[PDB]
Amino acid sequence: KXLXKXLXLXL
Amino acid sequence: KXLXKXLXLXL
Amino acid sequence: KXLXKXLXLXL
Amino acid sequence: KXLXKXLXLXL
Amino acid sequence: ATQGVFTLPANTRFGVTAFANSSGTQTVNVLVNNETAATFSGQSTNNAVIGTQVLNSGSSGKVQVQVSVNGRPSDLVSAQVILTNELNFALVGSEDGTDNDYNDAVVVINWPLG
Amino acid sequence: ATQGVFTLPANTRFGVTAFANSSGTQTVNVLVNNETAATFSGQSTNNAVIGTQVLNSGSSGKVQVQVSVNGRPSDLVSAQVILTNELNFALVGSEDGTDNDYNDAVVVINWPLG
Amino acid sequence: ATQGVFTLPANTRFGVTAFANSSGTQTVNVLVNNETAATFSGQSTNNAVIGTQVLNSGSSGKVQVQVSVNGRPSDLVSAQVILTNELNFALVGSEDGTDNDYNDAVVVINWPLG
Amino acid sequence: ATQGVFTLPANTRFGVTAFANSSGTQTVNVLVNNETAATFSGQSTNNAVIGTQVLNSGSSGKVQVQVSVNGRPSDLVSAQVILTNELNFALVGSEDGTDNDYNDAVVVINWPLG
Ligand SMILES: *C(=O)C[C@@H]1O[C@@H](C)[C@@H](O)[C@@H](O)[C@@H]1O
Ligand SMILES: *C(=O)C[C@@H]1O[C@@H](C)[C@@H](O)[C@@H](O)[C@@H]1O
Ligand SMILES: *C(=O)C[C@@H]1O[C@@H](C)[C@@H](O)[C@@H](O)[C@@H]1O
Ligand SMILES: *C(=O)C[C@@H]1O[C@@H](C)[C@@H](O)[C@@H](O)[C@@H]1O
Ligand SMILES: [Ca+2]
Ligand SMILES: [Ca+2]
Ligand SMILES: [Ca+2]
Ligand SMILES: [Ca+2]
Ligand SMILES: [Ca+2]
Ligand SMILES: [Ca+2]
Ligand SMILES: [Ca+2]
Ligand SMILES: [Ca+2]
Repeated sequence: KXLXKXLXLXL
Repeated sequence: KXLXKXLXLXL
Repeated sequence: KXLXKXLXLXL
Repeated sequence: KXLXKXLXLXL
Repeated sequence: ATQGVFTLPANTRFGVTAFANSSGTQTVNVLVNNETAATFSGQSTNNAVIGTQVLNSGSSGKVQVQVSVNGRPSDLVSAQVILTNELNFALVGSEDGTDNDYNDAVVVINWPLG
Repeated sequence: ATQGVFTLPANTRFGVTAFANSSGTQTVNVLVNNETAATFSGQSTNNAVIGTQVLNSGSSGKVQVQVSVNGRPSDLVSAQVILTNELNFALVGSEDGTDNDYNDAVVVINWPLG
Repeated sequence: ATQGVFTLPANTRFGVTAFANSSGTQTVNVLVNNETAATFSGQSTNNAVIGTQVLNSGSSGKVQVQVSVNGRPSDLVSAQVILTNELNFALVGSEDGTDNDYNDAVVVINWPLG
Repeated sequence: ATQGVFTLPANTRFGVTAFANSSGTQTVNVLVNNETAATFSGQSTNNAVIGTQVLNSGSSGKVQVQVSVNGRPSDLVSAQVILTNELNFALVGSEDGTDNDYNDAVVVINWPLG
């Protein structure tokens, strides 16, 4: 979706 | 297709 | 282990 | 054979 | 060996798509936990998509593909392939006659979605 | 390593089908002998088929799948699988962002047809 | 469907390797153009390499893997996978009994070599 | 995309086997849960088995294959294939140079064992 959205960091 | 038709014999 | 399939022929 | 990638550095 | 049965991760959405390549009408049954979840039926000799759906693998994750032509089960071949430890394909081919091209119905299952 | 390039048997009909799973619009270019033979473009987060066609592998048999989103190439993963020495799948996944699900465009190539 | 038969490129060196996971002694025959090119034999329940050999596919490229235990043919599963359009694996599993783990003899064929 | 990383079932014995096809000495590290479980090393241009070992996937199931030549990491290609929903192969090829045959070290992981 873009910035801030479900990036894939696992935080 | 059925009988007689491209059976797969290689004849 | 053992013979495998085909044991227990018969009754 | 030889060193591989990264030969021919420079000019 | 059994073919056309795949264990997916539980409760996971997956795509199932069926292609047809035969003079016979292909009927594809997709079972999830041994119950029909989608049914496709169509005829094509040109690789037409006779059906494509999003399903959920449910509590068991068991997905089974069945293919039949005029009520008789086709012989199946299948395998699962995983790319970069993440992208999954479960693949099925089927043969309804004698020429053994195994494309008469082709079924592709893919996950994850979204 | 190079991904998304497959050597098919020459002059052979094959199916190519593209699925989309991303907020971004996927553009899929299918090259045969280094020339565009089909172009797909669509958007879906639900595994929609954005395109499916029958192509001919031509004199060279070289088929290449390219995927881009807003003009930028996606990272590809690919493999070919052959069942019963006859039924061929060439498989492509692609990633357009950061989550590495590699499903943003999924491309399935299958042969033989008919 | 037929399993354990693979078409390799002609006159190409390939590796064939067999692993054993069974109480029964495994005999693996590798046929090239219907001639016996290699016979492996061994017993292991710990995946021992019971044989590995470089062979040549000959003019036809036809390679067939047969597996037997005490003279009884095993049920085979197989597929071929190609990575980056270059690296080939032909894979065979086999079942000599009732538990359907299909690992009793596992055979891996790989090419190219060198 | 990441290559050479596979998720195995937890606490499961698996086989890992490495073949060499290169003028360069191949070093293969097999990591389980980021710990070095095995190191293979050898040189062959004839597909020699430079190592084979039974290992355990541990509580996490995370297995990573690394390949290096004289300290330099090789480029990896990989995939996982599952036959009859039971028999698993995790496959790795690697390129240490310029010819892109990706066979310089070939690694096969298989499970279940026994
Ligand atoms: C956002 O643009 C990223 C993008 O779309 C998401 C819905 C998800 O499919 C993600 O995998 C994709 O890269
Ligand atoms: C005839 O019914 C056989 C059948 O249809 C052919 C056109 C071809 O697709 C063949 O593979 C299929 O079994
Ligand atoms: C007995 O011969 C059966 C046989 O050996 C077992 C130890 C186990 O490996 C089983 O899978 C195999 O068929
Ligand atoms: C030289 O080190 C290159 C190397 O060894 C060659 C004999 C050949 O196997 C090549 O593929 C490999 O990269
Ligand atoms: Ca057919
Ligand atoms: Ca057909
Ligand atoms: Ca993505
Ligand atoms: Ca996505
Ligand atoms: Ca068994
Ligand atoms: Ca066994
Ligand atoms: Ca090389
Ligand atoms: Ca090499």
